[PDB]
Amino acid sequence: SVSVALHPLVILNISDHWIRMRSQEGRPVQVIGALIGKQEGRNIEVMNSFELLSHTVEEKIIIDKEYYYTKEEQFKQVFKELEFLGWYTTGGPPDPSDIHVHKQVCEIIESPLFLKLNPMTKHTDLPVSVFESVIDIINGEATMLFAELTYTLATEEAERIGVDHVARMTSTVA
Amino acid sequence: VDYKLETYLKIARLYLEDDDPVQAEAYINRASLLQNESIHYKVCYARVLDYRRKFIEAAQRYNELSYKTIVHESERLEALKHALHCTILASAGQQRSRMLATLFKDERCQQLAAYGILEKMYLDRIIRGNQLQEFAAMLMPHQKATTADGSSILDRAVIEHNLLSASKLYNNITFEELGALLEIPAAKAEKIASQMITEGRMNGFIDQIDGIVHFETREALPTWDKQIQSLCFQVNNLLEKISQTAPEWTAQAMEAQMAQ
Amino acid sequence: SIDEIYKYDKKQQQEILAAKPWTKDHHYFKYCKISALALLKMVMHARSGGNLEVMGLMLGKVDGETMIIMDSFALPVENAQAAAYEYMAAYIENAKQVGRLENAIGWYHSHPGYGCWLSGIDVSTQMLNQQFQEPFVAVVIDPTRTISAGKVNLGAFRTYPKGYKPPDEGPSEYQTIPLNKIEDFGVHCKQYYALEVSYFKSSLDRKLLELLWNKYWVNTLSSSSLLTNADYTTGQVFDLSEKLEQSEAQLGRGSEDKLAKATRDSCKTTIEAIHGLMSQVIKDKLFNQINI
Ligand SMILES: CC(C)n1nc(C(F)F)cc1C(=O)Nc1ccc([C@H]2[C@@H](O)CCCc3cncn32)c(-c2ccccc2)c1
Ligand SMILES: [Zn+2]
Repeated sequence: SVSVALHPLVILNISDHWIRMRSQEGRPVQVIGALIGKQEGRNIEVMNSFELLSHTVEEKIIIDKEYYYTKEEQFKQVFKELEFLGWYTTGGPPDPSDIHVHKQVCEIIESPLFLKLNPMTKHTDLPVSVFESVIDIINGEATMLFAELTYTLATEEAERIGVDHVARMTSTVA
Repeated sequence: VDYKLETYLKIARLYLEDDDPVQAEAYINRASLLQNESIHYKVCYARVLDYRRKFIEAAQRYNELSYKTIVHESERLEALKHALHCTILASAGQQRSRMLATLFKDERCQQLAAYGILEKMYLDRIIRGNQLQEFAAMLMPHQKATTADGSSILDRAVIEHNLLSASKLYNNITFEELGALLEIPAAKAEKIASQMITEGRMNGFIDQIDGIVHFETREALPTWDKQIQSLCFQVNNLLEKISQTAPEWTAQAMEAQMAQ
Repeated sequence: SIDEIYKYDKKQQQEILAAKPWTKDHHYFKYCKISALALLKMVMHARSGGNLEVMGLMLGKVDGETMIIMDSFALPVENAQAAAYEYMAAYIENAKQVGRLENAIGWYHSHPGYGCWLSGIDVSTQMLNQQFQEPFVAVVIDPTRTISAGKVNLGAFRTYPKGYKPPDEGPSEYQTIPLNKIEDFGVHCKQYYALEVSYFKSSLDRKLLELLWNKYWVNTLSSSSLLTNADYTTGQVFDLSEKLEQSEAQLGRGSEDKLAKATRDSCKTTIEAIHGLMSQVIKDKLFNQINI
């Protein structure tokens, strides 16, 4: 069980991706992306996030791996220290489609995380939920399930100032 | 068709049981060319890799073969046992860390006698003498790789792990207590600590006259900030639990009343 | 319909580009609007750069007299032509098929510790860019003063064409430029003009930020800014002492009244220090003085 730290920039990236796709296509649509960051020992820290390209065949989502590797080389050109960590999507509780996509993603990295945002929520809590994949044996068959992890918010001074400026949006002691 | 492959596998396993691994590996490599033309081949390859002091590959192979549903439950547990044993005494690295994490996430690992050592290695705990004694008792003789002059690899790795894990409990420690906690002579404890600090494995320094090795300092003002953050985290979690275990009642009524 | 700014129509953009009004007037673009995500991306990239300079591009569109910036990406720069343009073209091609339809609208780069202004090289670069690809804008960020002052230091400038002499009309707010960059700020100060900068965000972004504040106040209450910037204050004190020496030399004889400028810099540094101290005093009153 790892301990995950989240950055508000990732949440802003996911929300902007959802808003852009919904406005462009005219109706709300689930988005699928990727996360990058840094892992120290057993502590994971998710820093940034880039969109991913996928297709729908029959009723299943297939992730374009060639585009993923192209974008991986592109971001490795700039952010040398950052590494692939997992994927994200928008929705409610995990569904078998998320299981299929996680099985697809696991071929890239051994133990990816799964972040899910809920854009249509009613409660007063942040709808970000972080899961990890756990393999299990049931009736002699090998399945996988999601175990939720508790996440925090990373502390960066410039990030805090920027998020504060965005949240407020309009003497010196005062 | 498969008679030749079966005979090759039988010869390889007989040679492996005869402690003659060179011919067994050669035969396995030769038969791997014809293997793809068509379960026991993976077992033989994992055993061969285990016999060649290549432990991380054997552990990975055993774990990936532990998920085969066409295999009995007992044999799957035995493969998990082999993977755990190869992981614990594998060379230190990032791949070993990922293997330890994968094994820790596995529930079936909780019914083995080496699970305690897996928990202690993954979570950075102190492994005492008796646990390592039982682990060496359950190990097979080819696993115990020792140099001619001595200095068992497993014992040295366990001592390094103990000293690193003791770096996270103590602000500073004397040589006598460090030698009593690693169960080694104090001079050897000083030598190991100095070697470990020199290569950059640890952060700390040694005061020889006082006989004290000092780990990370943990200054005052950053500690104050971290304690403030933890206290506010406690407040937030307590409010969350109160609000989610007892709605209406105090929670929302007092929230509104405070708002009003 | 706050989200209507996110809807992109290509026909209107082509019509505006083919009917360019900025080729007649010169003080045309006077408003810059930046998305919240783009601003945060620039701030994080500049902070991750460290004490060095980092540069990237700025995608967006135009709307009347407004330059709208939606996203950003970081150029490698370990390079003017070659590598930078290869990265720009490849990134635009990659991002065009995932939903990002806008094209480049500017370039941004950081000015760590010496304000937000355009040097001679930046003015030449902006002139070159506006000669060929128009419209364009240059955003300069000070990632170090942002932490010290608790305010986002950002400035969007646009460069006057060569041979054009505007008649005065410069407010020119005071900037504490270090001593070794005062001469560069003087020669090239009337070759560009600043655009007023505003920020915008969507509805989901607003809701998410409101829900995030319920748990993000802990980091505000445990900041302790007096330790995060201790070398910046030392550099400021060194520069202020040099400026004091120059003002004393001017006094012994006989900028204009360099003593006033040195006093202003000293006041700024001292006020930042006192703010950092009073934050810790408030924390001590709240948490440590509950002695039971
Ligand atoms: C949009 C960019 C890629 N660009 N296009 C064209 C044009 F030829 F097309 C030309 C350009 C272009 O590289 N400009 C430029 C000029 C100078 C610097 C550095 C330079 O002085 C040395 C550092 C000191 C400095 C302080 N302020 C700018 N600098 C940079 C630059 C900024 C940040 C990081 C790395 C480089 C970019
Ligand atoms: Zn510059």
